[PDB]
Amino acid sequence: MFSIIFIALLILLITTIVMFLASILSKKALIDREKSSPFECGFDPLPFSLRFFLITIIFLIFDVEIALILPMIIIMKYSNIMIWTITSIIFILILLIGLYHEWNQ
Amino acid sequence: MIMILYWSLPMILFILGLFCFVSNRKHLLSMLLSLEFIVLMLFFMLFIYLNMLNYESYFSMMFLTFSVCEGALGLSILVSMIRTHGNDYFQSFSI
Amino acid sequence: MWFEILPGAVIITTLLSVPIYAMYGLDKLMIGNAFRRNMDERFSRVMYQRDFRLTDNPYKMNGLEQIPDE
Amino acid sequence: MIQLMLYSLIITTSIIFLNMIHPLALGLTLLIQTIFVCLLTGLMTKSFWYSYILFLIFLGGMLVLFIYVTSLASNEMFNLSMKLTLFSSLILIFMLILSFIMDKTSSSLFLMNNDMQSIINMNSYFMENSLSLNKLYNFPTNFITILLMNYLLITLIVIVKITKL
Amino acid sequence: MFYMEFILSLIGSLLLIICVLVSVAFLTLLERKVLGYIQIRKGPNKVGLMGIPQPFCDAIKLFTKEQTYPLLSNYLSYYISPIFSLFLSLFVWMCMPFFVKLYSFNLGGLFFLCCTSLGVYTVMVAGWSSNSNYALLGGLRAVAQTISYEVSLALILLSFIFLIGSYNMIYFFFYQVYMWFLIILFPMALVWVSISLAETNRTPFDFAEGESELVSGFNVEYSSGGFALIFMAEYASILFMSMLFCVIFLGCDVFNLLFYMKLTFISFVFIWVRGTLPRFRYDKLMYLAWKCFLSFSLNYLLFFIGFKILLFSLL
Amino acid sequence: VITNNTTLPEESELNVQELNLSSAALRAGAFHLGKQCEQANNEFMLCRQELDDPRACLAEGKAVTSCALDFFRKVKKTCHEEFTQYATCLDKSSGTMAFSHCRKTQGVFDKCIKDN
Amino acid sequence: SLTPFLRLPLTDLTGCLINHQTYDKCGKFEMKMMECFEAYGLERGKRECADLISDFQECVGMQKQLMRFHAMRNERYKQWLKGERKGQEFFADPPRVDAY
Amino acid sequence: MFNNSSKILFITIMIIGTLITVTSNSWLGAWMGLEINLLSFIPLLSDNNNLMSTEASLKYFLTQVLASTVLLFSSILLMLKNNMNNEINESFTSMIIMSALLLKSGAAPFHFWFPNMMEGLTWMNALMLMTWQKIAPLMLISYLNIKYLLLISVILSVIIGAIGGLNQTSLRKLMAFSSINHLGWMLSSLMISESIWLIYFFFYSFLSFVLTFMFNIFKLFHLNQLFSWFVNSKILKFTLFMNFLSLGGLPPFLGFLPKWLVIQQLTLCNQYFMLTLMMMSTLITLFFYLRICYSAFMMNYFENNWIMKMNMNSINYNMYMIMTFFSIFGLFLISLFYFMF
Amino acid sequence: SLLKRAWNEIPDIVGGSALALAGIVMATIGVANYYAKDGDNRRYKLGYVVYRHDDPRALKVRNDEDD
Ligand SMILES: CCCCCCCCCCCCCCCCCC(=O)OC[C@H](COP(=O)([O-])OCC[N+](C)(C)C)OC(=O)CCCCCCCCCCCCCCCCC
Repeated sequence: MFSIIFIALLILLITTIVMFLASILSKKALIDREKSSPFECGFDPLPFSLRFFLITIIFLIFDVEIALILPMIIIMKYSNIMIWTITSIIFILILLIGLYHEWNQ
Repeated sequence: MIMILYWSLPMILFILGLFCFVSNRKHLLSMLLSLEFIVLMLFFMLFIYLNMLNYESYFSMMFLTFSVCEGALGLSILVSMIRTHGNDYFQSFSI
Repeated sequence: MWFEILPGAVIITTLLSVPIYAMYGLDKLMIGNAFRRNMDERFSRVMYQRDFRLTDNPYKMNGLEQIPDE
Repeated sequence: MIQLMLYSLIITTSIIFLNMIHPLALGLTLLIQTIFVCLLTGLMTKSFWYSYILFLIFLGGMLVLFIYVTSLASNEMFNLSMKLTLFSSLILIFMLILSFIMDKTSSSLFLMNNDMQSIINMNSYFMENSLSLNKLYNFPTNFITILLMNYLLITLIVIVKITKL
Repeated sequence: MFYMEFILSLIGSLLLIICVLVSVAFLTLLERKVLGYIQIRKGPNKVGLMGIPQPFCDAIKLFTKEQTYPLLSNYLSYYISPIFSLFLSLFVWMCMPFFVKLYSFNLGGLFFLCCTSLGVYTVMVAGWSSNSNYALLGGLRAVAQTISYEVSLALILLSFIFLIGSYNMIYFFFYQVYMWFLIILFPMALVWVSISLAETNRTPFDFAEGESELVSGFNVEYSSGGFALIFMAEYASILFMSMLFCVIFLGCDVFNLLFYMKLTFISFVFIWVRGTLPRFRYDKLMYLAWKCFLSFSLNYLLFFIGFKILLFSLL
Repeated sequence: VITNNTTLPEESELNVQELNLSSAALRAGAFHLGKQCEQANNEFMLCRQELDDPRACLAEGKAVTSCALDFFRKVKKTCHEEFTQYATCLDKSSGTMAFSHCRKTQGVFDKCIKDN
Repeated sequence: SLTPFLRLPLTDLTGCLINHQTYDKCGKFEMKMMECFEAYGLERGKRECADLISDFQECVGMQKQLMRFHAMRNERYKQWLKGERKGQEFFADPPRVDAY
Repeated sequence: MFNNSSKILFITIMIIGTLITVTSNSWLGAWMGLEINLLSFIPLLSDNNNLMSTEASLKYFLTQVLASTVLLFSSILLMLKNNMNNEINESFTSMIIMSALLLKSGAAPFHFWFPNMMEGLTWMNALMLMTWQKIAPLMLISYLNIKYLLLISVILSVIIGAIGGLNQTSLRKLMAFSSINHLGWMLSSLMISESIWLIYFFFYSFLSFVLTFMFNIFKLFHLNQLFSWFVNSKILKFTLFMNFLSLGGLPPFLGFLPKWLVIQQLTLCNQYFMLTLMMMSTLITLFFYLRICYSAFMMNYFENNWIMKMNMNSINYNMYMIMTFFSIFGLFLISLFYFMF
Repeated sequence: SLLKRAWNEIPDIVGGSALALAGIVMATIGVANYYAKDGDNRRYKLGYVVYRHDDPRALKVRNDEDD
């Protein structure tokens, strides 16, 4: 993992050096009032959305749920088979029943 | 001693995040972000505890599930005041 | 006609073939063994530790000539 | 050594987390603190499973809600100060040279890694991330993870009710 | 600990980064060339000889133009998105299955899911700091589709990990010594193509970064080097998805030249679906990511739970 | 923890000639080593697992080391070049020392052992 | 371990969650404490069973061993600062890499 | 509070989480149950018709998660010092555990969130708050053996909870301040018994159900609103208001019994000064109980004449009149009780 | 009918439900096949596992040929 830190810091250093040299190599012109303006098509110029927030919340709940589906590949050769099967079938079946119930309602 | 050299830093940063949680110079979003900062420090200290034991590290995703549900609960409490208190309630310095 | 795509694709086949094949040369140059030792299982790491304990190069072999005559 | 570097980075990011006030900037400080917390909890452990779990759950899974809410909360940009950057760099170089002049054997953690264990330890040779995750899927502690999945579904039911949709 | 391991790991990683970047440039050339041949028209030509240095004509132009800003006062947050985007696109390649050892990633799928989970973060800072309503809409739409198929991608790769029994990417090689996984996982092949064109913004999932409904989603204010780094990061994501299709489904075959021929062929397939399909909608893409692909993911994960239990009794 | 009351063995008792072979020379020729040296390995590991005492069955550990040395000297007397080629192909075959990458020299080594 | 107030069916899952009983360096010490807490109870086990409490805390808490290690390392540095020990003999003969 | 079946679901999961809290044999599974109880008590205490309920739920969230993280941090610190859940000699980490529990329960150094949240709720979520949500922290307080924190909390609870309810003319804040004083009698019983606490808590819960049902059926939120409350017979209004004299601890009614059992057990445990400090500071509680009883003990009032029919629920008031009878005639059942011994 | 409507509107979910039912059936088949023989006594143990002849576990070892 210590080599991963060194190579990630080297990628970050190389990208910042490339962008700094690109900013030096960029052609410096006179800065303007209208050039700095945010682009709206043509003529010059959002509230909170709850639907996207519950999309993020559904993503979070399913992400923490996936983080419990993640370990059981390793445990299948090192656990009780009946307990592992009962928990896996119950886990994915309650997930499917909840998904279908939230679809129907 | 053992407390001074080992696991002293999560205590200090936990008290710093607690003081950022309750200071009157901050706002509600800063309270929630400092709350997840002390969630991270709690994970650090809990993992230092759980790694004295060999094979009980599986509890780390239980506390993670509960505190992440706490954080989503706090965000959904805080944004439920958008349609009632307006969009300017995030800058409130007092409750 | 349609064979002008192959200038733009076969080069892609060459460049991505570089970072393994050059290493399959380069590990044969400074190590002498073409494959670096796999560190996945703990037993492989312990036996690699044993090799680097025995010789300063862990990929240098201690064969049957190391055994004294008795 | 690199554990002390992560100590210094967490101290520096925590004191700049205390200093700043812009909410997306605190969110950025949290997302760059979570990486160092993941690595530093990876230094004590046998294998990096729980650092990955904390990574997907906290940073990529949960804090994107915080980044979205703090992005739509603040209209304005960051006011970058070179004074705070210089102070953070000065305390970072001071804490790295303090870790240079300090013995790293006494400052290392007592928690055993996968290679810090004994060679005659039978359990360490079996399979990486096997015995620690075993109690999740065995009797009688499987009821907790069944209750956790039920808890996440019940959490979603709570969140739909309290936001009023 | 032996220092030539560090030296050769550094040399191999830097050589991988250099070859990935030049393959990104030639992938832009290949996409402009055969994407023209999707229609009747020709690709690039007339620059240098037969259009070969056209991406270097792009690189000289994009590194010389005026670095404009979405506001004049404070724009350091505008800089940090292409840096982290190219950093993640060059950092995700470290979990490639190398048979000669470069990095012993025993958990490579989790590393891939981590870098994909940062993809939402770099596109969110791309959207917000560009100070435009088009930029915020494109950033929110890209974050929406990428977290919508993040859960699906995690479940699909989680179903694939049940076949090899571990998280080690090189274990895809030993289970493909007799046949490829394209035979056994062909609906998973179509679903994985729909996944890999969703995390990376391509034409079938292009409501995030299209030129029709928005002028550009999150590259609307990015130009003169930042657009170059973003473009190189996105094409490196395309190259990574082509490689990851070629490891899981097609046999890993890391040494053989046929593996890199198949990687160029899956890049050709990515440019082939670039020219064919129209673009989905927001409501239909929420229908696709959370109902159809999620139901298929959980169902066929149940199928491999039953199959791996059935083979465990027989073996 | 080690005090003056605990009776550690002397360093002269621990001065035993050790099996100083590499990983490729231990992975190759292992299947003939275990069958020839199964009488002492099982007793020594039963000593290590039952008593869980490092000071106990040190004579069993010395017997395991001497039996492995005797087997490797017997291999050195008769089949030396074949075992050297087998260990060389086992180390140069792949990263981990896997037996399935080259089976061509394993057959020659087993033929040498079967003939001698 | 804490005695719960009520003994319902809902303590059956929480009780086994953290315990040294799964393979550990000295869970066999903890069992020798825990059965003692079945003998005298929780409150008489704090007084009559104090010798078996300190061994388990010494084993998994690692208090006096780390304190002795820090006493042996700070005394060596104090001898270095006081001029008694200096040069290449500051550190002793290092152990072998597979010794522990 | 039964407008939806989802609220019944939240009620049974908060019951499950509280039972997980009070049956946990470790200091971390108790925190797990505390988070389950918190998750199921956030949607209750929140409604669309009342504006103050959302910010009151925000106050509840910040107060509980501040208290739960300090409870987790100190429990992990105790486990880092000594690896069993108990402690031989009591130290400062048990003090941090008990202070984090006192922020959860609402003892008077940490009680300032309690009536300030109570100022904007309904009378059924208040019934859940002062009764069931006091189960989860108080049952963990019994596991610790430090005396001076309980002493300071009991003394501060009986002076601050009694004096502070005098200025309040809102019924919810007055009932919150009265529950703060009745909290201190429960912690004073916790230093001497784990059964006398159950006696006081069960009958205090009983008095809370029968007294908050008077303000929930007829929708009473003010002291002046009690004077305008129309009952068809003024003898019935006089009889129904005897639950205030019952809960204040007067000898012919019930509610004298648990306070009397606390007095009996504390004097037998040689604690006389703290008992005198509580009972000189419980007369103020009967004073703001008798200030409510101005609206019924006189037999005629200057009523507003537009309302001439008393409107009420059927099932809830049928459950109310059973419990009102046992609130004032329940001292006849002392011969049948055997749970004091 | 009802299955014709589900096969008309949502055929991938019907095929996935058929695959999940088949996986549940062969999961129960695999559990019954694992517990029909001595599946709790695996043939190939990890680590170095030795039993003396006085142990009760030494009488339950498998002498089957390698498959
Ligand atoms: C070398 C190959 C050359 C040829 C191919 C070249 C390209 C490479 C592959 C590219 C594939 C396409 C990528 C982009 C796809 C874009 C379209 C898209 O996303 O469509 C989504 C669509 C959307 O579904 P839809 O069409 O129902 O929805 C639209 C219609 N409405 C909204 C009205 C309902 O399809 C799916 O999602 C289908 C599900 C996944 C695939 C099927 C898996 C089912 C399970 C396996 C079989 C089960 C058993 C069956 C037998 C037994 C039955 C009892």
